[PDB]
Amino acid sequence: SLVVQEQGSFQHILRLLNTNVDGNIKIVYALTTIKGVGRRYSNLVCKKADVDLHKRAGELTQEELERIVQIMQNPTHYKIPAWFLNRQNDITDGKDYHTLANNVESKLRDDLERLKKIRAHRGIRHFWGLRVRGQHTKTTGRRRA
Amino acid sequence: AQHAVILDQEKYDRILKEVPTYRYVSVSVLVDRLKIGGSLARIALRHLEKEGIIKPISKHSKQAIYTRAT
Amino acid sequence: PGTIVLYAERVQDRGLSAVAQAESMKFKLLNGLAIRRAAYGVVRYVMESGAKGCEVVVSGKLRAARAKAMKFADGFLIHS
Amino acid sequence: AVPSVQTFGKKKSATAVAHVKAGKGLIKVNGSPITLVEPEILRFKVYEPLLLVGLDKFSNIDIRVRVTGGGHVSQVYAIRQAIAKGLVAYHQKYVDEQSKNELKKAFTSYDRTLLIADSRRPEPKKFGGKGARSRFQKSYR
Amino acid sequence: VLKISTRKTPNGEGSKTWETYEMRIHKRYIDLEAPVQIVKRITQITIEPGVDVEVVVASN
Amino acid sequence: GRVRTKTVKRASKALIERYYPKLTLDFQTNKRLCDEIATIQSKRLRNKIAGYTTHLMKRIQKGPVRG
Amino acid sequence: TPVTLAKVIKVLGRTGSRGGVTQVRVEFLEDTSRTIVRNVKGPVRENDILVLMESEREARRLR
Amino acid sequence: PGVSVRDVAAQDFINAYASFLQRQGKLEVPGYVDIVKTSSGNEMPPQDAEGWFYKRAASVARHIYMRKQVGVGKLNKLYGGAKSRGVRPYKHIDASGSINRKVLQALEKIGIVEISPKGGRRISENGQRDLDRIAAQTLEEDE
Amino acid sequence: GNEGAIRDKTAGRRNNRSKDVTDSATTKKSNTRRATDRHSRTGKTDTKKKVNQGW
Amino acid sequence: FTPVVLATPIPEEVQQAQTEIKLFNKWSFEEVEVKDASLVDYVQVRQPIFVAHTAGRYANKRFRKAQCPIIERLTNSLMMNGRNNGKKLKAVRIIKHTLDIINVLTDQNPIQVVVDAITNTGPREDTTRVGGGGAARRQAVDVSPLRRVNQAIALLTIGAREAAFRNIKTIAETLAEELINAAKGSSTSYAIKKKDELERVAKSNR
RNA sequence: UAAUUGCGAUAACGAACGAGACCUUAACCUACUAAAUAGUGGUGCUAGCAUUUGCUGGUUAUCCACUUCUUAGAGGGACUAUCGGUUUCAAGCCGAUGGAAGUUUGAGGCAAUAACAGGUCUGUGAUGCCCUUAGACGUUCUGGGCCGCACGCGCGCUACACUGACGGAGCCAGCGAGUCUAACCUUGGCCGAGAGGUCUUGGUAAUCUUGUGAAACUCCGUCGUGCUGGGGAUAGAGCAUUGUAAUUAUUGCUCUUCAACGAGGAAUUCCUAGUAAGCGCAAGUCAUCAGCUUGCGUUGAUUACGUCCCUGCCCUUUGUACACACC
Ligand SMILES: [Mg+2]
Ligand SMILES: [Mg+2]
Ligand SMILES: [Mg+2]
Ligand SMILES: [Mg+2]
Ligand SMILES: [Mg+2]
Ligand SMILES: [Mg+2]
Ligand SMILES: [Mg+2]
Ligand SMILES: [Mg+2]
Ligand SMILES: [Mg+2]
Ligand SMILES: [Mg+2]
Ligand SMILES: [Mg+2]
Ligand SMILES: [Mg+2]
Ligand SMILES: [Mg+2]
Ligand SMILES: [Mg+2]
Ligand SMILES: [Mg+2]
Ligand SMILES: [Mg+2]
Ligand SMILES: [Mg+2]
Ligand SMILES: [Mg+2]
Ligand SMILES: [Mg+2]
Ligand SMILES: [Mg+2]
Ligand SMILES: [Mg+2]
Ligand SMILES: [Mg+2]
Ligand SMILES: [Mg+2]
Ligand SMILES: [Mg+2]
Ligand SMILES: [Mg+2]
Ligand SMILES: [Mg+2]
Ligand SMILES: [Mg+2]
Ligand SMILES: [Mg+2]
Ligand SMILES: [Mg+2]
Ligand SMILES: [Mg+2]
Ligand SMILES: [Mg+2]
Ligand SMILES: [Mg+2]
Ligand SMILES: [Mg+2]
Repeated sequence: SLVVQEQGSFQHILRLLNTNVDGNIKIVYALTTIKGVGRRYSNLVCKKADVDLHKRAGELTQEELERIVQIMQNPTHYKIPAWFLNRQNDITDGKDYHTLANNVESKLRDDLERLKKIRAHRGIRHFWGLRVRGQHTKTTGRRRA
Repeated sequence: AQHAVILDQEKYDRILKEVPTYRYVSVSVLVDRLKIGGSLARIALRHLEKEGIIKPISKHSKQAIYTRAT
Repeated sequence: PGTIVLYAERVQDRGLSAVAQAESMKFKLLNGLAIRRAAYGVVRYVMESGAKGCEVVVSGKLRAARAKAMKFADGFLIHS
Repeated sequence: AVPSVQTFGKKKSATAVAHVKAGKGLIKVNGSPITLVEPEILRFKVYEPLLLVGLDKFSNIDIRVRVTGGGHVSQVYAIRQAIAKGLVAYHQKYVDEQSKNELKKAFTSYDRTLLIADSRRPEPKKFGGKGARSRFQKSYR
Repeated sequence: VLKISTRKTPNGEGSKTWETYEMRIHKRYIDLEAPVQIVKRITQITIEPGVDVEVVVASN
Repeated sequence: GRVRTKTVKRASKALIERYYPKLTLDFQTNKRLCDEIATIQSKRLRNKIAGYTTHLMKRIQKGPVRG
Repeated sequence: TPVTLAKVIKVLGRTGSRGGVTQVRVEFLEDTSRTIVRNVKGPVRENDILVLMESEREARRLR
Repeated sequence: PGVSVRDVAAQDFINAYASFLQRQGKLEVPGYVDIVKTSSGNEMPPQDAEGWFYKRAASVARHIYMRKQVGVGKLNKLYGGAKSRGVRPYKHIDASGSINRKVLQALEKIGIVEISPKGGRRISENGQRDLDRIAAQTLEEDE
Repeated sequence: GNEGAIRDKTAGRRNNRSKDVTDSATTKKSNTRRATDRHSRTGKTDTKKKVNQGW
Repeated sequence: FTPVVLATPIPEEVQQAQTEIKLFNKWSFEEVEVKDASLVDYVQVRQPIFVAHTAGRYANKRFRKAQCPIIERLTNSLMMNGRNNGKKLKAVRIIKHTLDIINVLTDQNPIQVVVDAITNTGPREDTTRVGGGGAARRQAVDVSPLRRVNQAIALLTIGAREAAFRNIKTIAETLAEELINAAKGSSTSYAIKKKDELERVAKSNR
């Protein structure tokens, strides 16, 4: 690309969505150390934010970071498809969320709880510390808990 | 993490005054000179060829190779 | 009807006919013969019908509980 | 009708046919120049005959080749074989014997089979292993 | 060539031996320009057990 | 291992025994001979025979051979 | 250091329990007219050249 | 001398034509570009981000020039590769028919290819024209 | 029913994990009988007359 | 060299070196000699070659392996460790690169340097596990030339690969490093070490 | 010698089963007979680029000729040929040249005598005897189960990356198979991010799917040694396909979650040339489901060409109180 320069400008390590993000990684991937931002999500969000992915987490204006967040937590508004999203069709309000960061933990809790509370086999199965997607349990996973 | 991902002006000048005697320069050599990781070191490869020192004698992905200018 | 037709047809000497000679043993034994008489006879008759050689095996069980087999060959055969 | 021969070349299952006629000196493969080819590392393998026998040689002749079958390396060996075989087939009907035999000489000498087809071929797998010789795996008990 | 590939055993025991049968199917065609008489003659006869003879017509 | 079976060696014996003039340390013609002069059922076996009878001749030429 | 070169002149056979060793008579080069028997480690034919590391000493059997 | 594209090596051609279609500004880029993948058999989207639709455009075009006719199916089969089914063996998989079909419709509206009889898409005569032209251009940089 | 199954402690994984494993888990083939294979148990025997009548 | 051309034309350096000398990727086969008597006969060099690829029938007979051009033997031995089995195009290119690299450092026909690290790595003598009774001593043996070349190639590429594993230096670079350190023997190469040690124990047990 | 395959020795001589021969498939035929269900050259109709001829296509018949390539009938071909080393100058073995081919030409099919309480009564309307036979052990219908999970063992798939992953682009196989009283193989057109949908279509097939444009692979980029962009287990949400039925999730897709695994102890499998290994495909099963098999082609090595050390087995000699034969 090009031999670059800058000064004190870029500060290593920076904190968004209640987590931490290393500088000196290629930004797209920096965003990944947040919960709920697989490489795709990050990629598209960054493209939508109008950022140079060739940049590290390193550079990036404060502004830029702000936009990045805004879109990250309002995908549907900044035309991101919705099949791109980890939580479409809630199951109560039925909206589509892309649940992020410290909140995806909650949402997992929530769902598992709903299953348990309703006595559904999947729930019981979870509660029992077993595999739920129907795999044979004779042979695999014995290192286990 | 362990370093060489930016440019620290002193580093740039370092690159300009350290790259003769390097009969061999490549992605690997630049890293080995305790600096630039294979991202920005590739840029260094493109940009010493901006004009000067490095003489392109081999071609591609993975392998690059240059020699001191004459 | 009539788009299919059957004809019988005597066979030129049943003597070189594995299938005929098997059925013949079946009948000899079933018609209450002896064992060696039946077999040796079939064989001597196949031979007599001008064969190069022939062999009759009887396997299974006769009269005693335990099973047995018997080869009854004459003439010449090739196997491979 | 001008002077012209056809030949072919064969490595594994690939086969490469050559049409070698009187021309102003082309050397094309399927429909591109023999300079393209790529495999690329292997490129010289197909130049190989021309340089073994002097680049001139092809000035009274047009050359075209088309390979189907085999795979990438497979096709390179076939096309080169077809080309050298070609050139010799042509000196045999139009030029004189001594010339042809001088060409067979310089190919056959250095060689890489150029005139003669490699007989190596697949051996069939047999039940009890993923390969032909490879047997599966046993534990005893 | 029609291959059928089966275990030899009727059960399961024994090293797993496989066996493979074939029925070879040979097909041919001869194109002929003639009148009705010769086709009918030639094709009612030339009859043969095992050989499947089919006569078509036309150009479509 | 290329060792000739009985039937082959036996046949070379008998042929050389009874057709030594005709036959000639050349396989190519001893072959054709074998065709015209004896009755075999496979090309292969006939060749094998000729080639061995050719060998046997080729060495009789320089002193006798037992059998 | 004193290298000594010897030419294989005769292949004797395989020794060693496993049988991968080969006994050979070699005529050394810098002054023939003298033969020694060594034991190989690789595949060997008539006229190859061994570097006897030590010039005088020779073996026979091998279990 | 006279020219075709067959006289020009794959890459520098298709990149020449990439840069061209790019420059041009006439095209059609669906819009879902950048937000899209190229095949279910893939992990990440293309790295060319702005562009690559031009890259595939070029590629597709040259592929159609070099033969009679081709459809969306054949391109999906072409542009597709191995998908890691994770921990279970790899299997070839076809690429997306949208990307391709849309690409065809694009080059067609730009008159560089045309619905063929027989089926599929035949290179346009004006496609012949323009492709032979930039081919020539690419050998001209090399002079 | 399902209320039962989730409410039942003495169930689920942790509980098993904490139990010792029996030794017949890590057992061996068994075999039982083989050097009797040639030794007929029927205790019956045939007899030269019956065999000679048969064969 | 007298240029010539026809319809579809043939590039300059191409025509040039092609018809003239019969040299490598583009390195000299003339000159280039085997600095250890013996080993000649088991290190090829002439007939000369364009690239180290060949539909070679070098196996079907006990010794004809010898006749295969050395450089191609090296590249061959490159293409192993399961993942890489087959994959000769990979290997070949790795060699072209390697030779360019080696050339950069200290000149020499790099194919001459290769020839040297091969000469300089085969164990002049070694050992085998003779019985002699349960507690098996070790009978010193003098090893064949063929085994010496073989094992030299084996060692060189192994060490080069093991080095190259899990670091930024690329196969051709570390292969060239091993080649160079070995060509004029310097106990900083995995190869030279292993040779020196084999012969250390082989002395130690005679 | 692969071989009781041969030579030779010889109270033996000369033979037959089995090995070999035979058969099938892979290799070679500018020799034979041919082909719009295979293709080549010429010609017309015609596109583009150069223009000086030229170069690259279109056109199941616009005609003419051909059989190199493809098809399959008939032949021919090789007999370890020629020469030379070696051997009791025997059968043979080795090297060189020639050769499509010289390891039984490569690979299979067939395959004697005898043995086993090997497996199969759960393939059979093969079958003895025993059991059972209307509150059935006959049969069918609904629903569950063979998948259940502290854990021991086997075959496997995918990995630990830089001879790499990702992304463009290049772009090449062979063996198969497909719908009648039916819904099978499916091109093409549109719609759809995808999976898929929808309208038409060719094929009972060298004719159509299909040149099955397969994957490894090649090239130009991105990443840069960081459990990393290696790896993709586990899990959440949504969308479709087969099916009367998908919950314990048939399968397919999208987003998200991102485990162990940093080359694997003692041990142990397989393998000698287009082989090993890598790589995909078709066929079987099949409504739907291949991480399995059976075949297939693509890319294509390193190392022996030896021995009896381990193991296994055959053979002599020898002992036997065994012969239902060391169970
Ligand atoms: Mg993430
Ligand atoms: Mg027989
Ligand atoms: Mg295979
Ligand atoms: Mg593809
Ligand atoms: Mg691709
Ligand atoms: Mg045998
Ligand atoms: Mg003119
Ligand atoms: Mg004109
Ligand atoms: Mg023909
Ligand atoms: Mg030869
Ligand atoms: Mg055969
Ligand atoms: Mg049964
Ligand atoms: Mg019963
Ligand atoms: Mg059944
Ligand atoms: Mg029956
Ligand atoms: Mg019952
Ligand atoms: Mg089961
Ligand atoms: Mg087990
Ligand atoms: Mg098994
Ligand atoms: Mg790729
Ligand atoms: Mg949609
Ligand atoms: Mg129809
Ligand atoms: Mg095909
Ligand atoms: Mg790690
Ligand atoms: Mg991945
Ligand atoms: Mg279910
Ligand atoms: Mg269950
Ligand atoms: Mg990761
Ligand atoms: Mg390992
Ligand atoms: Mg199922
Ligand atoms: Mg299937
Ligand atoms: Mg199964
Ligand atoms: Mg006694």
